[PDB]
Amino acid sequence: DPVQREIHQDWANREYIEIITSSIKKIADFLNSFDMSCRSRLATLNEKLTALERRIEYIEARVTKGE
Amino acid sequence: GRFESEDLTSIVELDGLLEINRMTHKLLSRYLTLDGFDAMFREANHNVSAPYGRITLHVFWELNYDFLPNYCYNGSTN
Repeated sequence: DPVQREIHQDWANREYIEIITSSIKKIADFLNSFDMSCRSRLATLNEKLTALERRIEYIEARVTKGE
Repeated sequence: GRFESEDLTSIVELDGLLEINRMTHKLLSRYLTLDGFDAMFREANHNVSAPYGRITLHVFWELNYDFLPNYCYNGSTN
């Protein structure tokens, strides 16, 4: 009786735990995919910025004198 | 560089070769971010910080040393 009772309570206790640990894993996964998604945007921003930098250096060279 | 080592008649080849380079640029630009083709060309032609490119200068060089003194005009065929 005290054992049967403890076992029923253990199932409930472990399910709750499984629910929490499961959520902690969804947070961890978001963090990863969010990290990757931001890595792509940063690279894209870096790509465009670099091109704009080069373009400005080019235009300046057309409007200025040389050494 | 090829044009600078040939006579004036080789300018037609230069133009065709440049057009192939322009096409190559277009094909590559679909996946990569490259300097504008015109910017690339002017830099190679040394026509960015200078008024006359290498092509123009070589055209004149050839006129002076080859075309004027060595060529005969045929008015009927032009």
